[PDB]
Amino acid sequence: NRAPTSVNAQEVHRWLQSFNWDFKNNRTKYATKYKMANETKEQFKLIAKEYARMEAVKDERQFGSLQDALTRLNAGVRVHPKWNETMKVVSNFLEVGEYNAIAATGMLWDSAQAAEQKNGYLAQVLDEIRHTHQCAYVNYYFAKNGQDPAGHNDARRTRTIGPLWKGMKRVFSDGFISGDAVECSLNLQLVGEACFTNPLIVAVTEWAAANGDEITPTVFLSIETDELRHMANGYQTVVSIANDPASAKYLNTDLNNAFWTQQKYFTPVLGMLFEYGSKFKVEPWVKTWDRWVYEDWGGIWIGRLGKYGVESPRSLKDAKQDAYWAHHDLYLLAYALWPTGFFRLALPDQEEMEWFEANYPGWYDHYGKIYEEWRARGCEDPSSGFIPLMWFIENNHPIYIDRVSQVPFCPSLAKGASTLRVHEYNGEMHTFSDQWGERMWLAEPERYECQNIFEQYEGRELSEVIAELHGLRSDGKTLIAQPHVRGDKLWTLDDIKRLNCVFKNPVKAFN
Amino acid sequence: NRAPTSVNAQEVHRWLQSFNWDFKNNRTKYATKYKMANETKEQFKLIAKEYARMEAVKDERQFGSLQDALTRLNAGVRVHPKWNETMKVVSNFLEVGEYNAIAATGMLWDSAQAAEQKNGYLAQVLDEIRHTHQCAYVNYYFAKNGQDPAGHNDARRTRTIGPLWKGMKRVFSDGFISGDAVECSLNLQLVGEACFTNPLIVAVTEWAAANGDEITPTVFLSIETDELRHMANGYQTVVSIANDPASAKYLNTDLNNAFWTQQKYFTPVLGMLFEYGSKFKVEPWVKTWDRWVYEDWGGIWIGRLGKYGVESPRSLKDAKQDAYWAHHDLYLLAYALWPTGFFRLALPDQEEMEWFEANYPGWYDHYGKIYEEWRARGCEDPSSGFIPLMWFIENNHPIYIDRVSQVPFCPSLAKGASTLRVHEYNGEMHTFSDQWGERMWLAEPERYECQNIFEQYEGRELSEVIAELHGLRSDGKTLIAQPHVRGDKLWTLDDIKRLNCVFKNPVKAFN
Amino acid sequence: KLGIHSNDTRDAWVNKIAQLNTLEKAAEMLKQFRMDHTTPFRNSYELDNDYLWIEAKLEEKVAVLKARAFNEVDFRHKTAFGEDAKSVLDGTVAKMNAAKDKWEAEKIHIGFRQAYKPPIMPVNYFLDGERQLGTRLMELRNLNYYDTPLEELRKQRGVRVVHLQSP
Amino acid sequence: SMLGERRRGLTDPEMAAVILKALPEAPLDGNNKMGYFVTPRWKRLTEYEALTVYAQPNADWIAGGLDWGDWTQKFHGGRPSWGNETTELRTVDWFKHRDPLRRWHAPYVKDKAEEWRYTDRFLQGYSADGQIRAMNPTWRDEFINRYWGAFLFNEYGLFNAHSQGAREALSDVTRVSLAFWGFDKIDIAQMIQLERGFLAKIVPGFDESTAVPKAEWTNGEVYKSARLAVEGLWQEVFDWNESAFSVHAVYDALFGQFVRREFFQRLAPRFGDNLTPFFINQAQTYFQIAKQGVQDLYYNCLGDDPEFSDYNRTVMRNWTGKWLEPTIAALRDFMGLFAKLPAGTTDKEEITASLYRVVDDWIEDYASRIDFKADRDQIVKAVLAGLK
Amino acid sequence: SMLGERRRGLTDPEMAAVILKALPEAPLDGNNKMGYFVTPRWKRLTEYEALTVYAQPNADWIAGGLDWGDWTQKFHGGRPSWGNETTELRTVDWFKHRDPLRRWHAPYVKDKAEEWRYTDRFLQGYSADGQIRAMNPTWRDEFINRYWGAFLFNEYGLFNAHSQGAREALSDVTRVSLAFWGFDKIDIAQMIQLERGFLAKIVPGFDESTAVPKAEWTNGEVYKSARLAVEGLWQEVFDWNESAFSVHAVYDALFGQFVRREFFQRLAPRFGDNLTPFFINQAQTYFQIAKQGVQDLYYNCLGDDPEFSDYNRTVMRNWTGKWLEPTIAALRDFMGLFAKLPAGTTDKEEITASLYRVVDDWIEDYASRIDFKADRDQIVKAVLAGL
Ligand SMILES: [Ca+2]
Ligand SMILES: [Ca+2]
Ligand SMILES: [Ca+2]
Ligand SMILES: [Fe+2]
Ligand SMILES: [Fe+2]
Ligand SMILES: [Fe+2]
Ligand SMILES: [Fe+2]
Repeated sequence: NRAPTSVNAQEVHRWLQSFNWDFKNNRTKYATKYKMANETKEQFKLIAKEYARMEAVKDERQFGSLQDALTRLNAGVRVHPKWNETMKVVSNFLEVGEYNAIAATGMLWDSAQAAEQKNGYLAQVLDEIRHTHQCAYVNYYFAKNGQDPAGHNDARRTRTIGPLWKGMKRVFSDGFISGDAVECSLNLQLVGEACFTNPLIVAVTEWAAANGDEITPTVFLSIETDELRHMANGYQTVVSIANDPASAKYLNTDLNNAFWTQQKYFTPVLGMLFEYGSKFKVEPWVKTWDRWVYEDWGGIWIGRLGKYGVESPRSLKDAKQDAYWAHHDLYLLAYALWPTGFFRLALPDQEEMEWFEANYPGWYDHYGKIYEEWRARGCEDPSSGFIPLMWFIENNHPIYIDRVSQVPFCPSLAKGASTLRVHEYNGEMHTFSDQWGERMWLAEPERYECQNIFEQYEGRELSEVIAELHGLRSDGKTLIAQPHVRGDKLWTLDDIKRLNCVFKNPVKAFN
Repeated sequence: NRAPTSVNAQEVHRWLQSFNWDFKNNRTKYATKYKMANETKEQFKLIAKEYARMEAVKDERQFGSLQDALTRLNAGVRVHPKWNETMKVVSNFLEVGEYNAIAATGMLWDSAQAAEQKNGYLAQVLDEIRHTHQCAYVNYYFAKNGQDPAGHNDARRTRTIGPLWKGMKRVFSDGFISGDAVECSLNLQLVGEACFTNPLIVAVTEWAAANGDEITPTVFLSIETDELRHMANGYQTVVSIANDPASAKYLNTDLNNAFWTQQKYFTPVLGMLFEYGSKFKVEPWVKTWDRWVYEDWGGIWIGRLGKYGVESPRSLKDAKQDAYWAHHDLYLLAYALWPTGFFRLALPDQEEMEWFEANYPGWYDHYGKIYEEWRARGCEDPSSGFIPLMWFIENNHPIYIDRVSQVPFCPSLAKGASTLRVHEYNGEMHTFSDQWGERMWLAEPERYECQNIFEQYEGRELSEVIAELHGLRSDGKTLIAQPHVRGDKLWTLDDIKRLNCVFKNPVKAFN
Repeated sequence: KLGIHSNDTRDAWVNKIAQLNTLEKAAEMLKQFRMDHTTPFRNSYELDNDYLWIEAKLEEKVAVLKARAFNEVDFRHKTAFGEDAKSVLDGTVAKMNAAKDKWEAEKIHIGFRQAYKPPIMPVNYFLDGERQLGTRLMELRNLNYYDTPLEELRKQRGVRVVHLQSP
Repeated sequence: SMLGERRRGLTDPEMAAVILKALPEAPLDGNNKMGYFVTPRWKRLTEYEALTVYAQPNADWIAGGLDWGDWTQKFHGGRPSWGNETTELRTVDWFKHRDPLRRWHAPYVKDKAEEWRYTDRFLQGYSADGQIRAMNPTWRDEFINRYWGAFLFNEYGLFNAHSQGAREALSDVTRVSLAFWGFDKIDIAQMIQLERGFLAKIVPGFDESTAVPKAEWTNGEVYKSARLAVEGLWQEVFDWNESAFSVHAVYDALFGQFVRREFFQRLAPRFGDNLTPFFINQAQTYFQIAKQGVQDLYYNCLGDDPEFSDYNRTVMRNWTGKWLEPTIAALRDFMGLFAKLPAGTTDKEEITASLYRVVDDWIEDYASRIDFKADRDQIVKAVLAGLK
Repeated sequence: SMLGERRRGLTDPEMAAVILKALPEAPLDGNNKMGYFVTPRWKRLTEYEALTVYAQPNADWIAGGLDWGDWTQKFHGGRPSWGNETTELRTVDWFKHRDPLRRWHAPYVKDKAEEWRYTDRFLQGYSADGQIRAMNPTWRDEFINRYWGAFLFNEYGLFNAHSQGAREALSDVTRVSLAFWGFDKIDIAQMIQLERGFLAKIVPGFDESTAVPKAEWTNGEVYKSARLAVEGLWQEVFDWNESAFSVHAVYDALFGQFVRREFFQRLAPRFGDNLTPFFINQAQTYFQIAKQGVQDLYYNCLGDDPEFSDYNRTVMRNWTGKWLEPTIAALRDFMGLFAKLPAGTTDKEEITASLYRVVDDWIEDYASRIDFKADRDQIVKAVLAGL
C-alpha cells in the first residue's frame, strides 16, 4: 500500500497525443504545399524533465573532461597549427547550422498538427540550442587555451569578410528556414544531417584526433549522441505527408532541390577543409564522398523511403561528375583570396603533394605547379607584394560567384565543371555555375538576390575592407588571416595596402 | 517588496554554535587527558547542504574526465608497468588511511563539545568517506582498464599476505583511532596529514604524470582540495586544549610519539615507492624528505603552534639520522620477500642505478652489487629456484619486525640504523629497532601485541600461505606478485612450492 | 565615404528620412522606395548595396508616425494608407486563388509585399497573407518543375542570354 | 588490442613530435577571450554572453546585426529568412536583451534535471509515507482530477503559442529566452499529468486518462473564455512579440497567476493536499524566472529603448488593452468554479482580496512599466460578475 | 610558457615511447573486476559494493573480517581499535548489510546538492511571488518560530547520537549508512533554521535568533520529555547499535514522525503555510530513505541472522521496550501543544486518527519485524492522556 512509487516519462507521454484539441484556427501559420497527418507519432517518449536529465548527464562528462584532464594535458595547445585554423571555420560554420536548425525546427513544430510530432520537433529545438552553445564552446576553448585565438575569438563577425561564409549561410542558414517547411526539412534533416552533417561530425572527430585535437572529439561526440534522435524527425516528416496527394506531385522536386543545394556546397568545402586543413590525413575525400552520398545516403537511406514515393535525386549523377576535382578547384580560390578570411592557410608541402598526386592523378600537373609558382612569386612572404589573386588577373582567370549557391568558381581554370551561364535581367547581371541552380533562379528570381563580395566590394581597396570589418589581431595591425601557418613573418594591414588591390565585379566585362 | 530572496550557508551557520545545550551527561564517551573548550569555533561556515554541493561539483569534473576523455585516450593503459604496480599499493594503502580517518574524525566529533568544532570534524568525516571511495575508484579504474588488474582488483584481501601492510595499519588505521582522542588527532591531522599525507598526495600526482598516469592526478588533485580544509581541524584541535593545564603536561609527548610513529613508516616506505616503483624520477627522496619534515613541517608549520606550547618533536634529530638510507635498506627486504606482496616489483635498470649512485654516493657498492648478484643468479627467472630471502638466510642476515611499528629491519645488513633490542617478558620475545618504539612498548605493553608475519607463518611453507590467502591471479596458478614487470616468465605457485621455503621466527635464534 | 556599413548614400537617406514628418508623406515614400529598389522587379539596381538598410530606416519613421497618428483600433486593423487590412488581405488572396498560372501568381505575391509590407499593413494580416499567398505560389511553381527545358525557361522568364559556356 | 589501432596526435610519439615541432613559441595573439567585442551587460563578459550573442547571422539591416547583404535564399515571394517585418516593435539593437538568470543550454537543463530527480524522490517519499491518507476525496477526484487537470491544456496552449517565435525571433538571446519560456510551459502541463498519473497508482479507481480533464477544457463553462483566449493568443497572433508579450505580461500574469496561486495553491492545503502544491511550487518558480526575462526584453530593452521607447510603449499598451478584455473574460468564467466547492471552503471577501493581489502585482510588475492606466477596482468588479 | 616545463609520460614523445616499449602485449589478467570476490547482494556486483565492501581492515576475529592478527596499536588498557565488545548484537558477518539505495559518497552528495540548489530556487520564487501574504501570522510568529524551531534541537541531538557509531561501527557498509543517517539529521535541523532565517528576511519584525526556540526546548513543557529522551539516546547509550536502533526504529519512528508529519505537515497547510511543508517534504524523503537502511541492517541482516536470529531479536525487543517508554512519554508532553492552537484548528477525533497512523505504521514497519507484540490501543491512550 505504502510502497515507494513514482511516475516516469513514458507513463506521461502515453497521454501527450491528447494534449492538442480542435478549433477552427488550429493550423500552421506557414505557407506549405503539404499537409502533415494529424495522428503522426514520434519515436522517443520524452517529456521536458527527462529530456533535461539525459542532456545534463552528457554535459557533465563533456565539460568535466574539458575543464579538468584535457586542460591539465594542455590539449588546447598540442594540436597541429593547420588544424587549429581548420577548427575556426569548422566549429563556427557548423555553429550557424546548429543555430538556424533551432528556428527551422521551431517552424516544423508549428507545421506539425499531431502533438507527438510537435514534441519530437521540440526536443530537436532544444538540442540545436545545445549544439549551438557546444560549437560556440569549441571556439571559446581554443581561443582561451590555444596557439592562435584570433578568428576563434571573433568569427561571428570576421566570417563576414570572406566568400566561403556566404555559401555556408545558404545550405546551413537560409536553406534551413526559408521556404516550404517541408523543403526546409529536406535541407535540414533528410539531406543535410543524414547525408552530410552526421557523417561529417564523426569524420571530424577522427581528423581532429589524428592532428592532436582531443577537444573537438569530446564535444562533437556528445553532439552526435543527440543527432541519432533527429533522424527520426526527418523520417517522420516524410511519413506525415506521404498519404497526401500533394506529395506525389511535389516531394521529389523539393528533395532534388534540397539535395543539390547541400551537395553543391559541402562537396567542395568539406573535402577542402579535410585535405588542405590538416597535416595528418585520414582518408581521401574522393572515396569518403562516394561512400557517404552515393552508397550510404543515395542508396541505403534513400531506398528505405521508397515506400513513401521518395526517389533518388535526379541530379545525383551530375553531382558525382562535378565532385571529383571540386574541392581542389576551390582551395585555389580560397588561398588566392586568403586576405579575406579569418584563418591562416598553408600551401601544400612536398609530402602532401605526393599524397594528392598519389590519390588524384593529374593533381600535380595542374594544382601542384600553380602552388609552386605562387610560392616562387613569394605568396608566403610579406615583402613580396604578391597575392595569388593578382595571378588570376594576370592570366585572365576571372572568379565568379554563383548567384544561387554563393559558391565561388573559376571556369577558365577548373579541372572540374567549367560551365558558366550569364544572364541579364531587368538591369542586373547574373552568373550561374550549373543547370540546377540556374533553373532555381529562373523559376524563383525573388528567392535569390544575394549580393556577392565583388558587388559589395566593387571599387574598394582590399585593406580598407579588412580594416572596416575588423579583420585584424589585437595589435590592430597584423592580419588575422595569413598565407602560411608559421609563427613568424605575419602579414600586416600595411603589407596588404601596399599591394593596392582594388576589387572589381568580373561580370561587368560582359556587354 | 517581493524581491527574489534566499538564505546561504553562512546565514544559518551563524547560529550553529547555539545548537548544543547543557545537561548532566553532555560529555565525551572516550577517555582523554585534555579538555576541548566548548567555545571553540571552526574556520569554514558550512551546513550539510552547501557541503554536498561543493563536493558534488568536484565529483562532476573528476568522473567526467575519467569516464570520457581519459578513457578515450586509453589513459588506464599507457602507464609504465612499474607505476601500474606502484599504484596498487599507493591507492589501496592510502584508502585505509582515508577509511580509518572517518572513524577518527567521528571520535573527534564525539570529543568536541562546541557545536562548531563538532561541525568541523563532521565535514571531515564526510570528506574521508569521499576519499575512501576515491582511492577505491583509482584501483577500480586501473583494474577495469589497466595492463594488470591483479592486486588492483583484490588488494583489500591480498594485502594481508605481506609485511608492508602491517606497518601501514599502524600509522593509518590504529594510529588514527586507538588511544587518547588527542593522540589520534596528532597522528591523523597534526602529523600524518600536515607533515606527510598532504605533501604526498601532490607528490604522487607528480610521479604519476611523469610515468604516464593521468588517472591518479585527476582523482588525487580533487582529494587535495578537500584536505586543505582538514588542516583547520588539526590546528583547531590544539587551540581547543591549549588552555587546559593538562596540555602543558601532555601535548608535547603525545606529539613526539605521534611524529615518530608516522615518520617511522613513511620515511622508508614513501621513498621506496617513489624511487623504486617508478621509471621516470621527479626528485631524490633525501631532498624531498628534508624539505617536508625539517623545513615545511618541523619548521614553519610546527613553529606557528609555538604560541600554544607546542614544541618540535624531541626525536626529530634522531629521525633525520635514521632517514638517509632507510628507504634503500627497506626495498632490499621488500624485494627479497616479493612473493608475499600483491604487486610486481622490478630491479633498477642501468639508467636507474646511475641515477641512484649520482644522488646517493655509495649506493652502487652496497645495493647495486647485491641486485646484480641476485639477477645474475636468476631471481627474475622462475626456473632458477632462487628467491632473495634465501640469500639473507645463507649470509646470516636475519630479518626482524619491530614489535611497535611493524616495520621490517635487518640490522646486520642495513647501511642505515642497525640497533637491535631483544627482550623477553612473560614468555614472549620482542624485537625493537629504535629507542622511541622501545619506550612505547615498555611503558604501554598492552597497546602493542600485534603478531608479526614470522610468528603467524612460523613453520608454514610459503606456497601454502599464498594459496590460502588467495595470492593468485585468475588462472588459479600464476602469482599476483612477481620479481619483474615483464609479461613473460611469470612465476607460479608451483615455482614457489619447489623452493621449499619454510618460515622461521628469527627471534628464537636467541632461544 | 564608401564603407560597407557606413557611407554617403546611407547618410544622404538618413537626412531625407529625417524630413518625413507626416505619416502620409512618409508612407508614400516607403512604398515608392520599395517599387524603385526592391525585388527582381525593382525599377533600378542603383542602391543594391544599401537598399535593405535604408528601407529599414524608412520603416522606422513610418512606424513611429503611424503609432502617433492612429487610434488603437486603426493601428491594429488599418494600413498606413487608411485601407482596411482584412479587406486588402482577402482581396489579394482572392486574386491569388484566381491566378491562372505561376507567372500571374508571382506578380501578385511580389507586388503585395512591395505595397503592404509592415509598417504599411499590420504584421498580423501581412504574415497571414504570406501564409496563404506563398502556398498557392509554390503549388503553381512546383508542379512539373523540370518539364520546361532551360532553353525555353530562359525565354519564359525573359532574360537576355549574355553568355553560355559548356565543356 | 590493448593499445588499439588508431594513433592519436596527442599521445602518439611520432605524430606528437611532428605537431610540437610546428608549434609557435607563444600564442599568435594574446587576446584569448572569445566574444571580446560584445558589450557586457554586467561588470565583465559572462559565459552566457560569449557563447550566445551574435550567433544569429543577422546583417546590419536588422537592428544590431554585424553582417551585410541580403539572405542567400528566401521564401517563395521574397519574404526574408528573418526580417523587421515579422513584428511591430522596433529597437536600436535586437541583441541588447539579457536573461537576468544568464541561462544558456547547460545551466538550463542542469536545473530542470535537478528538479526532475528530486521530484521523483519526493513522490517515492510521499507514497511510502502514506500522506495520501489525509487528502480530502472530493478535492482529489473532482478538483484535482478534473479542474487542475483541465488547466494542463491552458499551459499546453501557451507553450504552443511560442512555436512561431522560436522561428521568427530576431536575435539569439531573445530566441533562447523564448525557447526556455515555452519549454517551461510544456513541462508544467506534463507535471499536471504526472500528478494525475501518480494519483492513479496510489489511489485505486483513479483514472489517469485525460478524457475527463480534456472534456472539461473543450466543452465546460469554467474554462470556456480561458480556452478562447489561449486559442487566439496561439493561432490568431502572427507577431512573435505580441505573442510572448501578451502571453507573459497580460494573460498568464493575470489568469495564470490567479488559477495557480490564488485558487489551487491557496485552497489545496485546506483539503490535505500537499501533492499539488509541490508541483505548483515548480510552476511559480518558473513563472518568476520567466518574468525577469520578459521584463528585461519588453521593459528594459524595448519599452525603454533610447530611440523607440515611446513607440514601443504605445504598441504594448495597445496589446495590453487588446488582450486584457479576453483575460478578464477568462477570469470571469473561472469564478464559476467557486460555486462548486464544499460550502464554507472560502467566501466572496477572500476571493476578492485574492483577485486584488493578482491585479495589484500585475499593475506593479507590468502595466506601470509602459504607463498603461489600469483601474484595479474596475477590473476586479468586472471579474466578480462571474461569481455564481 | 605555452607548453610548460613539466613533461608528461602520456604525451611526451620520448617518455611515452619508453612506456609503450615496456608494456605487455595484453593485460596480465583478464579479471578486470575490482571487488570480484565480494558476494553480490543483487544480480550483479554494484559499483556501491565494489568501492565500499571490505574497506574496513577487520581481522577474522570480528565476524566477517578477511584480515588476520591483532591490531598494531590499541588503547591504553588494551581495548581494540574495533571489537565485538562495542555492541551487544552478534552476527555471522558484519559486511552483510547493504544500503537499498546503494549510496556511496558520490550519489549521496549529488542528491543533497540538487535539493540545496532547488531549495534556493524555491525560496527565490516564493519571495518574488509574494506567497507569504496568505500565511497566518500567529502560526508563523508562534508555532513555526517557537515550536518548530525548538524541534531543531531534537533533530540536532539525534544527529549527535551518531558520533560514537561513526567511530565504533564494525563494517564499512554499516559505517557509511550510519554516517548518512546522522548527516541527514543535522541537515534537517539546519533546514529548520534556514526557514526561520528566510522568514526573518521577508517578515520585517521576525527574529531568526535561536534564543526563543532554544529556551522552549531547554525549559519548555511541550518538549520536556522529548529532550529527556534525546539526552539519553545520545549520551547514556554506549552501544552503537542500540543508539542507531533506538533512534530510528523507536523514538524518531514514533515521536519524530508524529511531530513532523502529523502535527506541522498536517496543520501548517491549514494556516496558509506551504513554506514549512517544503522542508518537511525533505525530512520525510530523508526519513523514508534512512528507513530502508535501518530495516536492512537490523531485520534483514541481524534480526534474521542465520545464527543469531533469536538472540538479536531478543536484544532489539529489549531495547524497543527500554525506549518505547521514554518515547511515549515524549509524545504525551507534546500533546499539551494542541491546547495552544486556535479554537477549531483540530479535534480529538483527528489526532487519534493521526496517532494511530504513526503507531500502526511503526508496528507494520518495525515492531512486527522483531516479534515485538505492541498494543496499538494502550499506546495511543497513554499518549492521548496528555491532552
Ligand atoms: Ca550591357
Ligand atoms: Ca459561460
Ligand atoms: Ca469572512
Ligand atoms: Fe545539431
Ligand atoms: Fe540535428
Ligand atoms: Fe582524506
Ligand atoms: Fe584528511
